[PDB]
Amino acid sequence: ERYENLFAQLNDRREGAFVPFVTLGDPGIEQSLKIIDTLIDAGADALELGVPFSDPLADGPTIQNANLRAFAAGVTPAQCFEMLALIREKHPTIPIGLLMYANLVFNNGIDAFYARCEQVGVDSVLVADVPVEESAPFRQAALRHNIAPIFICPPNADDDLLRQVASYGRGYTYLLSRSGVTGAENLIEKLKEYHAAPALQGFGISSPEQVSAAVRAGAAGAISGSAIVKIIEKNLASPKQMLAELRSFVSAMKAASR
Amino acid sequence: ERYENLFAQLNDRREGAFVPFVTLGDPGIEQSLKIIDTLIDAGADALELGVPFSDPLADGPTIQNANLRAFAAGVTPAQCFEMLALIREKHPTIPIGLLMYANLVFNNGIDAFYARCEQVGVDSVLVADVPVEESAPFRQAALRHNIAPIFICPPNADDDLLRQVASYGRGYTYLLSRSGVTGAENLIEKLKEYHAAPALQGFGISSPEQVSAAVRAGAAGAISGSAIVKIIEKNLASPKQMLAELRSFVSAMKAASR
Amino acid sequence: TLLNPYFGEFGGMYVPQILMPALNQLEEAFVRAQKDPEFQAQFADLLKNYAGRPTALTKCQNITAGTRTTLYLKREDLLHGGAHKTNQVLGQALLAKRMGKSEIIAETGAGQHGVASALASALLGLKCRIYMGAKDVERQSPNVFRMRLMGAEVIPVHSGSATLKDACNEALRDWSGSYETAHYMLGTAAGPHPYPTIVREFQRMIGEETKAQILDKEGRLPDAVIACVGGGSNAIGMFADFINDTSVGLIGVEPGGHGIETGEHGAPLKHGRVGIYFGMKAPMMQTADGQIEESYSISAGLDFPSVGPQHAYLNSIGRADYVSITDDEALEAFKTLCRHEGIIPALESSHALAHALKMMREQPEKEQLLVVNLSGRGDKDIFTVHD
Amino acid sequence: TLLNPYFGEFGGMYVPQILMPALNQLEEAFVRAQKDPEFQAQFADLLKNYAGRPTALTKCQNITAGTRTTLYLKREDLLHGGAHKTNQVLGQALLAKRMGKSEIIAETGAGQHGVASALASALLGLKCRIYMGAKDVERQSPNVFRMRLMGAEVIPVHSGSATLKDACNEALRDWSGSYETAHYMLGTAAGPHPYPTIVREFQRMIGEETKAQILDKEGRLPDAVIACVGGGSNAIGMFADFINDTSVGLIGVEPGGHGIETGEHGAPLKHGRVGIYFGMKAPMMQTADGQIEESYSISAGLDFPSVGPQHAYLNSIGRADYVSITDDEALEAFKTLCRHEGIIPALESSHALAHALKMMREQPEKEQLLVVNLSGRGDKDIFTVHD
Ligand SMILES: O=P(O)(O)OCCCc1c[nH]c2ccc(F)cc12
Ligand SMILES: O=P(O)(O)OCCCc1c[nH]c2ccc(F)cc12
Ligand code: NA
Ligand code: NA
Repeated sequence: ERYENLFAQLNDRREGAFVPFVTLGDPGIEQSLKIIDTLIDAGADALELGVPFSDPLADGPTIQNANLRAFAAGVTPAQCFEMLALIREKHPTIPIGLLMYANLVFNNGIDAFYARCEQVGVDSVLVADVPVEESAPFRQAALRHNIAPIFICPPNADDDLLRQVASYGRGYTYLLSRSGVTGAENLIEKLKEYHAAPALQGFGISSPEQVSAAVRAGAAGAISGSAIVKIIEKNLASPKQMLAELRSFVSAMKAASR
Repeated sequence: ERYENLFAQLNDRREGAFVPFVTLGDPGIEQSLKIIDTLIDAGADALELGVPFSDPLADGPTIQNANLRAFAAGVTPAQCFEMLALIREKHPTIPIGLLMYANLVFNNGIDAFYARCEQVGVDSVLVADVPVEESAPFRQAALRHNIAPIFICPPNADDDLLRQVASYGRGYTYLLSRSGVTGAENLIEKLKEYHAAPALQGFGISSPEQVSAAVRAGAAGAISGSAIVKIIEKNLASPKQMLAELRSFVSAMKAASR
Repeated sequence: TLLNPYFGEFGGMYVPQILMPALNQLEEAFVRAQKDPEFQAQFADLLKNYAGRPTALTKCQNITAGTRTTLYLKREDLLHGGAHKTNQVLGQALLAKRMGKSEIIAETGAGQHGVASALASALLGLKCRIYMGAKDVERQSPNVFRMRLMGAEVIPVHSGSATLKDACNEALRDWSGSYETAHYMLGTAAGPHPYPTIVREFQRMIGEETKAQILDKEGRLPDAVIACVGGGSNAIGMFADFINDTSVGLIGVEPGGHGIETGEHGAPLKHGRVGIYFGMKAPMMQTADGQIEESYSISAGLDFPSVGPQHAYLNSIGRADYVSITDDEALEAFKTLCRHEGIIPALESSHALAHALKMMREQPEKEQLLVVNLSGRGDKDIFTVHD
Repeated sequence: TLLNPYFGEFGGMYVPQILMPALNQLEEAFVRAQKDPEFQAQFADLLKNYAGRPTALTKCQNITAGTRTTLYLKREDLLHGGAHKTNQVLGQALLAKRMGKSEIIAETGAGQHGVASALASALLGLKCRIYMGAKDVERQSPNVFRMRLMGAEVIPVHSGSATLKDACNEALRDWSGSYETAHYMLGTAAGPHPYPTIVREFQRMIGEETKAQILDKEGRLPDAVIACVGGGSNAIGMFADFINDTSVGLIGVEPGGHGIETGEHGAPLKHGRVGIYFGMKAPMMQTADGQIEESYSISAGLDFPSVGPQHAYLNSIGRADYVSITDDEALEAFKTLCRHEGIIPALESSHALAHALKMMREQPEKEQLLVVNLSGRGDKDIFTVHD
């Protein structure tokens, strides 16, 4: 519903959505909250949050480092849900999607994980290592708790995959810009035909021009993570320059979205 | 002939023979000559000389060290024959036997080695690693050059070996006191019955009492090497004490021979 | 999929969507290959004329004196390469070519699977890059040189804990973008389907030879076949042909490390919790939070933080039993085999031996015909066992 | 003696008289054993079920591409122990027991014969002491630990040059006083009769398997069989069964070290003078004075300062040819086999490989069926070849 409204206002006002991604707790709980508030303040249409996992097999170095940075801060899944509740409390309307790894949601029990998401006010959950063929238990728990089960549509997607992700997903469909893993250093048609949730393009998006291209291609917006996390990385010793730089990138990216 | 006479005088005067053994060139050419003159002066009835070989498989540590000491002095086979000629020049009657290793006599040609022995005035040659079954070429060359081919009679000698060594040997028969190798730290009947050259007992003889035992057992004398070489070893830094000690041991040993 | 990716509730294909087509193509290739006589012939030929199959089945002479235990050792330590790992990499390499793949990706903990991949790669003309925990690379220079010597690119991983699990991740990441021309040569009977099935099928000649060999030498099936279990390839390779022979006990031995109660072990099957990682649903070493942990053991090759799905399943239905052996027990079995049989066993296989010794010593009057899978030779462990 | 101790003018028994009864008893035991079916069965069984015979005959696939040379490798590197040395120590150990001997004496240069003696000793219940040049012990810690690990007493020799030859001497000295209960397990086809004959007979299964294997795979005998020659055991083991097949060339390769003209080599057969040492009449490395010298080579296992009598004899009558391979050539053949066939060869065997590569490269259009005897695996040489 939160995603629905976001896409209503967006398209209605002929605008593309810009969704930044960052790891919760990176580089520290307090700094993380500030970072997110700055993202939103700077023009973020939605948030894609990752919870520190020990073996992020779908992430490139940039993100891997973020997780390590997070772990270094003592951040845990329980602490992530706390930040999530606090974030939702300050921003009632912004859509919040979770980038998870299967074991973190399977740990305490699949249903229980989605119940906690619902309780905290999370809108969607994309489980990186759970393909459509192994998603049954995950989407059912999501639906049961009003959580949007996010699915990935890769470049090598055949028609069969296309129909499944269009029929199982909600909120938005994650359009993989390419193969490989997350790294800033790197279908829309059929999806629409099949009534798939608005597509958001991800992986390698770092150029404000890429956003216009995405929305131009027919995507409803774009997700950018490594690009954002790098800014955090470089200005790691100057919290102030971190937010300033963060603010400028997003505005440029968001700007290029309309 | 030299051995013959020695045994004539000896037995005639009811006396046992004492034969010291040392390595030529140990610890140095000049010291060696002095050592030998002292041995003779001290009462040695005959001499058993060894020429430095690289792989003395029949010798224990004491002698092995002597050879190493010799090699350290730059002593060679050619230099040994020089000392031999010089020694014979000072002592015309004393019998001189050579303790050799097969390769040293085979090197320049077997016959040639015995010709050189004859030329230098050597009386006998015992080749440590040449058993009676492989001695043909060695005794023939010896006979041809008037050199006494010395053979070893071990404890495990059967009647067959006994008849061969009695029939092939000359000068004296080397009676092995035991098995193993040369080390101070350690049949006469049948031999006589077969007309074997006077037997000399060797290996482990270091006690003046052992000499009386040997001659008492029916042996014509005893050879002692490690015992003598040790004296050289210990007094290596005091040439004077070396000769003094050397002199005393031999006199005691010789004394115990009558 | 053509084959069932689950063993009871264990198994599956929990990998990013992008990699599913690759897995499906791999399963297709495997299924056809299995029915391809030219493929079987080629595989067999390599196993026999190049690897050294069939390996011997040695009856221990001194080790069991004074007891009623008859111990036999399946000699995989006599396989070209020094371990059982060679069997399957040969088959996977042929499969790669069957699929037209030109490069090979592999992960290795102790280095044995790395070396095996490099050698099969060099022989079959495939470019080969190996991922190794930066930590392991430094503790396994020998196997490293061996790998390079054979022309393989050994890439150390510093991400995470820089150990096996972190190497497994880099392999999948790499494969994620290269499944195109590269093939992922997984080292054990774990990971996403069809690897657990492919690896077992390419290691099953172990149990088949053993069965034929013991029937020949003893006229009856053993009472039990024992094997160490790091990830499960050697164990399942030995078990496979005996599963339907219910009279035959199957015993898997996980590393007990400093001891279970100590927490420092590598026995997830019996002391871990089911989780989802490395593309599969299976028991593993993880925190209460769901974070993945490392397995500990004196032997580097038994450090896979999880276990193969078919083992977790064989256990649940009670067909196979799993036990653990501590560092010291394995060390003692290592010394005992050297001194009494003149065979230096890998520290990994020592765990299997140690248990067989326990079964024998504990009930010396018990008449039993045991077969231990000597997965490898311990030349590699000479120094460690030296200190 | 029952058998002729000479090969033409080479051979004999040049040992102190005290040791002749021991040699004569050894020859007697051997002769009867050879006619004893229970002995053959026992030996065969150990070779097959414990050592791993028969070893494979691997056709090289990539190494010879572009030439008309077909190269096969006799895989003795796949023998339990890592080298061909295992074959004969098993037989000598059985012989010892046949004679009622309870202890075993052995000499070792690189350590391979030491390890092989220790393992056969441990297996057959014999006390075992190994003599090793104090110099070698220090350069071969791995093989040393292995030996001790297996319960053998490794005695380093500091006498002389403290190398192989000095170890061989201590063994004879020791045996001189202990032939009583101890047996001297000589490591190569040299020394006093009947060792050159016994060792060849206990290593002859190599050529017999090769002949049967190539006839099977190629339908014809090879054009030549090549083998490195340190002392001659592996070479004669391979040659034996082919001697009467005059169409088959026998090529022995001695280490050329830094090069013949350099003086720093280990090729006495072709560049040494006949002498008498180690109980035999044969060519050797000696000064003009008749002092015995050491053989030099990048590979420690080819440093025996002499050669086996039957090789010096086969050469003189023109039945076999002997060549030399330099350090660098052997090193290049080592790297080439690793990278193209995924087999790490012993630096010793590399000399044989190097020559086969030379025959091929020099006349690439020449059609030839060559068989190289891969006497051992090079795990032991990994570090040295590393530097
Ligand atoms: O800008 P980039 O390329 O870092 O994209 C990040 C996209 C969000 C993102 C972060 N981690 C992931 C793991 C799996 C996945 F499917 C998506 C993501
Ligand atoms: O005192 P002892 O034990 O060192 O004996 C020395 C006897 C003379 C001797 C010296 N080296 C030898 C090598 C072989 C051999 F038959 C005798 C000797
Ligand atoms: Na494990
Ligand atoms: Na030699």
